[PDB]
Amino acid sequence: KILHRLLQE
Amino acid sequence: KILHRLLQE
Amino acid sequence: SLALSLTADQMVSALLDAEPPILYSEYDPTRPFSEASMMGLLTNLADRELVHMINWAKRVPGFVDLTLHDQVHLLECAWLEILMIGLVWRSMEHPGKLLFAPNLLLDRNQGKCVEGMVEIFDMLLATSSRFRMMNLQGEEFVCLKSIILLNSGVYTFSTLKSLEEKDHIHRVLDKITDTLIHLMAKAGLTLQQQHQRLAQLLLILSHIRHMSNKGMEHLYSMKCKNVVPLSDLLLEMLDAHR
Amino acid sequence: NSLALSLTADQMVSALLDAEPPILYSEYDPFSEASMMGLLTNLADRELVHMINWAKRVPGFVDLTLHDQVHLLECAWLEILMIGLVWRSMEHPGKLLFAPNLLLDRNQGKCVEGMVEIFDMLLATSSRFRMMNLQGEEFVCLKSIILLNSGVYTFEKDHIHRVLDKITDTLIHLMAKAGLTLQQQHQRLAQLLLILSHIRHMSNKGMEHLYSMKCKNVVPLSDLLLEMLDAHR
Ligand SMILES: CCCCOC(=O)c1ccc(O)cc1
Ligand SMILES: CCCCOC(=O)c1ccc(O)cc1
Repeated sequence: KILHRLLQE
Repeated sequence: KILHRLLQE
Repeated sequence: SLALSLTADQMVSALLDAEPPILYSEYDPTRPFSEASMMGLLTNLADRELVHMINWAKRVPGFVDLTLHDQVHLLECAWLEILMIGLVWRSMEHPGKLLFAPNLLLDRNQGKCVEGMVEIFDMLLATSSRFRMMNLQGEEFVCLKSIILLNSGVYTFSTLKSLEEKDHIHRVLDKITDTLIHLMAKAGLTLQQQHQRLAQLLLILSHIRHMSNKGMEHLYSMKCKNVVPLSDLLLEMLDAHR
Repeated sequence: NSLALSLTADQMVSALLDAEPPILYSEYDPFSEASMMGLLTNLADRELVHMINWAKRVPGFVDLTLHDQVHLLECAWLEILMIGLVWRSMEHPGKLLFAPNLLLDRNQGKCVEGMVEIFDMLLATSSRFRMMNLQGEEFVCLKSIILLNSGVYTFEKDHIHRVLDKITDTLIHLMAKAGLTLQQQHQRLAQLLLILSHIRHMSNKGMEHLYSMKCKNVVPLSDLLLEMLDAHR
């Protein structure tokens, strides 16, 4: 999910 | 409204 | 008004005195149940509880001070939250179960019966667990239930007149806050603990609002599916929410 | 052990004040359903990127597992957008300040179907905040409380609850600091927290509206906004 990636970025 | 009634009675 | 003249102890007394009864369902462990009967038990029960709730509301300090139109509005907004909090309160001593009625204790499993009622069940159980974790007291419970009645529709109400209606509610609300604090102080909580617990209790109201909203949509869904019977009062309450 | 719990009230306030995201602008084009909703979802999408980076800076939040961080934001995102909107609109009675260059009123809500109702709720919350003289420091505590609280029961938990208590302590701290009596402190705490119930209600209604709007395939929605929406099933 995009949120997962953004939370990690 | 039933509710309106019951609130009076 | 008598409402704003009540001491904390008198307020607790009033609220405790006004508690409605616990009703029985029509559940029969020998009878087979479908989705449309299990749910029918719950809606039959809710309908009967509503009648008692209306009469309980009249005994909540401040409530009959309001115009009839405003009483109607508050109950239309809050009814399902009030049913839900009572259910969670009854279910406190039954981990993993919802005590809809003394003869109707339900498991998450049995809750899958209705299409999608599972999520709501889980939310109610989480709340019950939360009440257990906090060791919610009956005195605190009646305060919260009256808060819901007074608070939930207060921001969805004409004139600078109908604004004073809203202001009386805020005064009563503050009085119930005072009562909660008084209860906690007598329970020996430090001031820091009092404030923390007050917040913890009030934040639960947000989760109750959420559950009510979710239940309201499942209710509307059931209506349209026209497979499970819904009473005229319940139908009218539903419609108030559109 | 989380660093959040060791912070003093002043450090908590400053951390939150410092994490605040910026006020974004909408289009500089000086209203249909498609055009209004297009601006709002565009704005929302941009605000979400900032919110995700704001949340990582709320003390205690990064101490949670990624999965829990996702859960909380998924549950709370619309509530957070809404309280921010309400806060921005506070000094503008009768108007919603979506952006400095997008300051709307009830009348324009009529243009989108099922929008004026949400608009009226937002406006009343804004008025309520204004009449309470809500302070920026109280606002940031309230907003972080929403982030941590909204999804907490659909769940570590103790951690979230300990941090929630810390934010309560911080609120009271601010109210004592502003000179409020004991009784005024607890009454004000209650008043503010009860508004969070109304914010939940507005979010629930906004989510329904967004869903119907999605189904009506009227305005395109970013993959991000669609994922945030889909999380509410
Ligand atoms: C839409 C229904 C969700 C589950 O709750 C109930 O049906 C219900 C019925 C009576 C109560 O006292 C509480 C909940
Ligand atoms: C779905 C009705 C409008 C809900 O609010 C918004 O879409 C919105 C967008 C950006 C904000 O900062 C706040 C709310």
